[PDB]
Amino acid sequence: NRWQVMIVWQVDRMRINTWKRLVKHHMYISRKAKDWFYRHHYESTHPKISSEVHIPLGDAKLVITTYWGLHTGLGQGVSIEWRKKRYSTQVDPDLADQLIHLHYFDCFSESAIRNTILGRIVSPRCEYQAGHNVGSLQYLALAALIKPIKPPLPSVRKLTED
Amino acid sequence: NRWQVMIVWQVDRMRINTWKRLVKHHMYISRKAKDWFYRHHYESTHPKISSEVHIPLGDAKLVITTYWGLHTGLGQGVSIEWRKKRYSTQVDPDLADQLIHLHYFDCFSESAIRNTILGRIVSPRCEYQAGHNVGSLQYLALAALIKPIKPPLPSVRKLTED
Amino acid sequence: MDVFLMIRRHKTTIFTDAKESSTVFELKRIVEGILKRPPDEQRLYKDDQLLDDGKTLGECGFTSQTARPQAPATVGLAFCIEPFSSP
Amino acid sequence: MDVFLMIRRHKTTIFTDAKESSTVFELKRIVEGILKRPPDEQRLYKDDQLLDDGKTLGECGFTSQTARPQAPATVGLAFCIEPFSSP
Amino acid sequence: DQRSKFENEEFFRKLSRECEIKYTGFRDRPHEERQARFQNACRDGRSEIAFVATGTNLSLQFFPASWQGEYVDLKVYLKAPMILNGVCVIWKGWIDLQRLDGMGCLEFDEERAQQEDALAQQAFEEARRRTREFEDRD
Amino acid sequence: DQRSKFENEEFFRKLSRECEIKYTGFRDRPHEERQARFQNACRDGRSEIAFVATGTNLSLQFFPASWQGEYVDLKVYLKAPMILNGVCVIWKGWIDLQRLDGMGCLEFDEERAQQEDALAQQAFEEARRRTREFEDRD
Amino acid sequence: SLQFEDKWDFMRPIVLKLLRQESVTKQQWFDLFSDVHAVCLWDDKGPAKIHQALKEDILEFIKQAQARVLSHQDDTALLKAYIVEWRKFFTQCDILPKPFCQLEITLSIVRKLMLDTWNESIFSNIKNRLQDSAMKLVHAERLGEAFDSQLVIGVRESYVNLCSNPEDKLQIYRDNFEKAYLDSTERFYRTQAPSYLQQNGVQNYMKYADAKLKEEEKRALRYLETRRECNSVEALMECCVNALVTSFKETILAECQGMIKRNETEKLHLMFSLMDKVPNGIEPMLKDLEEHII
Amino acid sequence: SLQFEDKWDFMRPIVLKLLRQESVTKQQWFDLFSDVHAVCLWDDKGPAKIHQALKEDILEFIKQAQARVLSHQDDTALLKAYIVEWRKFFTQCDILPKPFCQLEITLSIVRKLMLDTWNESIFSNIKNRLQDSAMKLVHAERLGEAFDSQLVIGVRESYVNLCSNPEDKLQIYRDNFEKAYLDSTERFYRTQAPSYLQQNGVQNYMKYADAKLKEEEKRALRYLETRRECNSVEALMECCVNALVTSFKETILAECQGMIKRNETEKLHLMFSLMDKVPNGIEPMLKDLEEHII
Amino acid sequence: MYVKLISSDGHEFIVKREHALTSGTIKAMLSGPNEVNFREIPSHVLSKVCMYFTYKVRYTNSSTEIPEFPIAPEIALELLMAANFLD
Amino acid sequence: MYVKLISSDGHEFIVKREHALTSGTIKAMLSGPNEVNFREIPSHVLSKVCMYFTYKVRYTNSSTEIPEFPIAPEIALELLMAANFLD
Ligand SMILES: [Zn+2]
Ligand SMILES: [Zn+2]
Repeated sequence: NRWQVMIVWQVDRMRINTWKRLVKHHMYISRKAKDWFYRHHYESTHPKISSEVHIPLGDAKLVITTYWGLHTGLGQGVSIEWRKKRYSTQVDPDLADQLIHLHYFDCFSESAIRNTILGRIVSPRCEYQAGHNVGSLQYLALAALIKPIKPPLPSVRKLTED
Repeated sequence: NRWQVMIVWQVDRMRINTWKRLVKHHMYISRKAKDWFYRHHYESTHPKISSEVHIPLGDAKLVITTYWGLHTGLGQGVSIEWRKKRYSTQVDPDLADQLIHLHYFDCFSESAIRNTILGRIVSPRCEYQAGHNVGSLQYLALAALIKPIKPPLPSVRKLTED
Repeated sequence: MDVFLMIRRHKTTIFTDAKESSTVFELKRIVEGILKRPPDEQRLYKDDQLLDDGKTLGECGFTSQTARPQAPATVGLAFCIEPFSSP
Repeated sequence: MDVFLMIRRHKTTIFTDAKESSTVFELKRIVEGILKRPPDEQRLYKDDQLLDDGKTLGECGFTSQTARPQAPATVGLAFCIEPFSSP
Repeated sequence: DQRSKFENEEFFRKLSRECEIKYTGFRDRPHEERQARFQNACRDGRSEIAFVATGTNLSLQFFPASWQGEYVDLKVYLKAPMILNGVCVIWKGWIDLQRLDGMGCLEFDEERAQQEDALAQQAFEEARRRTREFEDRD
Repeated sequence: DQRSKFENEEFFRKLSRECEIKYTGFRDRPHEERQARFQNACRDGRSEIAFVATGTNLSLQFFPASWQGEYVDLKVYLKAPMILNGVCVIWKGWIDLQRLDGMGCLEFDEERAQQEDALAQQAFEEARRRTREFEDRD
Repeated sequence: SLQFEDKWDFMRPIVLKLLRQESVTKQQWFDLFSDVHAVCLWDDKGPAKIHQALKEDILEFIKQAQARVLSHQDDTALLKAYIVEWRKFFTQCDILPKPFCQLEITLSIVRKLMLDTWNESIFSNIKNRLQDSAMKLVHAERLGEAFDSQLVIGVRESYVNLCSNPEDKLQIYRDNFEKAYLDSTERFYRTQAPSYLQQNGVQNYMKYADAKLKEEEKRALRYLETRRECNSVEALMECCVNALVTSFKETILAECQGMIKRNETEKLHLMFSLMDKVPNGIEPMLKDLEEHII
Repeated sequence: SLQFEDKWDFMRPIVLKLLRQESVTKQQWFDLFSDVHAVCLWDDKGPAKIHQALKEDILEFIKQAQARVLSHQDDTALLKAYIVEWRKFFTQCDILPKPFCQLEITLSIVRKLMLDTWNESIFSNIKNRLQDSAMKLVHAERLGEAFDSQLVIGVRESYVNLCSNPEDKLQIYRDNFEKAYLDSTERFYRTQAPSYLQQNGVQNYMKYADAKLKEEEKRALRYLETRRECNSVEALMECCVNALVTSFKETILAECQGMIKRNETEKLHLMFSLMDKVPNGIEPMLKDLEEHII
Repeated sequence: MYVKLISSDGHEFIVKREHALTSGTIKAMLSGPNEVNFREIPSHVLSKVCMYFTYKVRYTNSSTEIPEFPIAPEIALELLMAANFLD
Repeated sequence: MYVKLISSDGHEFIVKREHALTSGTIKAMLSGPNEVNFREIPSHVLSKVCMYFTYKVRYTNSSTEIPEFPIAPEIALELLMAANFLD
């Protein structure tokens, strides 16, 4: 009997349906997520794959998979992966968020330190606060000086919780 | 740096040269070992293989390999194998002797128990005493009743000792 | 590694297992308890010393080299010894 | 999990590590021995209790909740306390 | 690198503490038929089974290889090869029948560490180490 | 069968007792250069090295694979895949430098146990179990 | 000194007592052991004489038992006599071959001798009658009239054990009686299910189907062989499901939307149980669930 | 408030003191750290002005050092002046780039600047002279006249470090001076070995060969680079063995039979050690051993 | 749990159960219709038979070095007869 | 083995060596030609800098849950300046 093992995080149906709503809203209505992909369940013959939110992280891609009939999760599950050319690895929620923030949502630039030190304005900001899991003391200080979306940004640490 | 691991038993030159003498004598002069083979070192380009006494144990074959330049064994070594169609396994001396006795050497035949119980003669005997590494009580009793070659038989438990 | 000992109780010839550092107390309770013989109303009679009376580790911890499987020693018990058959 | 404490010796502000169940004896020997300050001719003055005199595990085993990396408690030492600079 | 990440990183420190695992499932149903379903699902590869690790939502899950497009073991053997957090690991947490409880621990996967792709592993490590803040040039 | 032979047969009982091993070699020669030769032989695959297991003549030995016609590891790593006595085993006995001493133990090779040929293993087991005495028909 | 003829006179009564299911004693049993060993050893032709005497006694007792069994012309009386006689004979065949271990070693042939003799004596002539009687009894039992399960269990185990073909232990049994069982069960569900569905209702049909599935499972566990489960129980309840739930999957999917918009817990447990059985039944209810989502 | 011109006047003396291998103080060093950071931050063009001032001072000091070095027309005096000046300059280049960490981060470029300036200043013009003089010194040393090893070591490390080509760290060094070293050593052994073999004898030749092999190994460890050992030491003693023992393998195999019939322990150790070096040297001595066996 | 092996004269050679099941005939004898009677096997043979049972059950896996079983030729033929019956 | 970080006023913020090497400028400053002088960094920012050094060196691998670093905006700009210099 063949068998493949995949780590999953049980998640209440609320979190997963609100995550689906947020992703579909940001991808199409907003412009922050106009680069992602989406695979529903009818194009995935796997008996449990309910949805897949594909994140093209440049050369590699992050893939978040949601499950239908987990045993009392009706009970759903989520599993986060970093697939790159037949090399797939599991990834914890914090690292998944960190890798997501590396490309998509804008963040303080390199010229955002001397500008605030000398009192000038700061042009870019960091809307993905959740993408920063400890950071350099410059980050902490700058975020305190510049304390940070009406339709919330899609994060994978809000989801896997509970 | 590639590497293959082979368990070996350090053996004094004496034992190995006397074993070579016995094998070559039995194979050619005697008739007990007219079924074995022999591979010297000039047909074995391996830098340490000095000799190989090949034993065709029916479908499979036992191979005993002697080494030239072991580090202070000038110091030789021996390694016993059971090779069968690209499936080779290491074998301890006692089991090697037991497998050797299974085909070549002689043993009290199945009809060698009732004959001695009722006082009749026993036609076959067991010249390979060393090939019986504990046995059934019938063996022990029969060997005591029938207590067992001028040029000694080639055994692999006399060799690896010391 | 332990030493195997056996009981020669008159007509009985109990064959059993003993540990190398067994005590007389644990020897009497179960090892010779096959015939339902508790230490009450009984005393072991190992050779002439009779293993003293019991609760002694000086001799009960017998070496495994004196009693080899081929000829393990005897202990004996009562509250005589039957001679084995001769050829 | 341990609790990190610092020493406030007049002008000195030793920052070091402490274990959750450390005793005063081992705290004095080495942890505050950076400035070559053996327990002789010295007494710790933790708050007003001064950690008694020493060799006490009741309070020296301070919880890791009270003192945290962002805001760890002070100990202090002498044989005063300098005020930190103000914005 | 991966050989050293085991002894420093805290995810595997909190995972490889000989953790307790428990099969989740039809707990609403009785214990007897729950055991029967566990047995007749573990024996064959035509179902799914999970193990909740006794307290969190971090649960392993086995789906049959026919559902998709070093091998696994399912007697009381639960071998699991998986590259958790970019570093290859092996999970040998057995389960106990008649109680629906068991144990669990993680071990390093040396074979894949010496045989998996090195350029991909280096790319993942580089992408994991760096930080987005103060990166884009302005 | 092989999974059970470990815990009953005595060869691996006397082998897998965390035995002490010592590299034999040029002990006649000065230790300093003995250690130097050990280092410059262990680093590269152009020599041979042995380990005598501290007391017997049962010594492992490593040869370059070019001398012939799961992989081996030689830092302080001495992985050894070999089918000892017909049952697959793995030897992870490290060595300590600057002392020419180390430890050693055997572990089961599950991968080859699930991947090696089954008919050949059965043939070897049948040939090993039987006895020659009272066999030939008379 | 020791010969077959010198001791076979004492040997025979204990052999007959063991054969004919009579009371025996341990001491006589051990004396029989020693005697058979001594005769096998000393007499040159002792083993052969022992074998021929054993085969003669086996044939005589088998003929007597067969003559007794064929006396009952009534089918049910013949069935009950056959099951009683076979149970006692099989207990003996489990007990009998132990004494002749020396005979077996020198040349179990005794168990095969008993099984083949009984087979060629009675089974080869009444296998069809036993089969049809077994199906009649099992279909009466499924109708609601509980009967003696031991009869059908013994019929099945005689089928599995008395298979003369040595290629597979249960070949004839599995490829005759097991397939007859599947066909019979399938025809019973085909006859029964539509009437209940049309008359009693919908949720009544589901609860009755669950109860009958549980009953069929327990009857497969008890009646049908479970020592090896060689494609027997799996085939049985697979045919049960493909005759009931795969059969009425159209009705199930029709009521799936009603369940989705009504949230029936028992129906939910039912469809959760029945996704696995249907090869592609997941898509109806999961698409209904997404229609709820959409 | 803070600008490059407002503090570069104080900055320059400490930069020159660090550059010219003069005594310095920790407090001034930390003040220099704070000043360079503040100037890098506040002044908009501060980093660029710092970089251009640094390059100007580097070029001036490099020109001064080059003018000093070229003063000594004598080859040996130029050698000693160059090695002393390079040692002090390399110590400075190891120490100097640490202060300008903020400058490096905003745009080590300082270490590369020093290395390239010194290279294009002095090495590009006297590399051949340094190479030939190093070979002269090393061959005088091998003749028996011990000299200052630090000179040749510094020449080698300047070759490895001042390589302008960024494809490999030691490419110019390894494929000029290392190969020159191999050729020189090979010609020295070619000139020396046959004379000693013909004059002193046979066992004398073996013991001298062992002693010279040990000496060559120790001189490869000390003189020749050992930080990376990029095909340098292995090539060196490989050429030594293929110029001595692989060269006279015919004499070695001729005397192998004499050893076998005479049992020389030192010769035994020598051939045992030299089996591994020779690709196929095992067969002569082992065939002689079997001739003893046969 | 022991098995009582009554010899010809009446000596009981009670042996641990796991040792006795090394012989096929004993296994087949106990099954069906403790107590076992050996009228043809007397003391000077059954004693050595059970003793060999213990020796074999313990020295069957020890591949290092198994000592031989020294038995006198005065009882050797009867011992072969017993080993032909039991084993 | 500690490093003595003298602040502007004169406060010593002596910290364990392994914590201080998390900042590149400290590593480059100690090398070449303990004692380190911070005239532009006074107490109310250097204290938080060393405290963050401890907090970061300990809560850098604990992937479970890392608490945030609450620092007041009254010192936040000077803390950014210090983090631009040291870190
Ligand atoms: Zn950000
Ligand atoms: Zn034999």
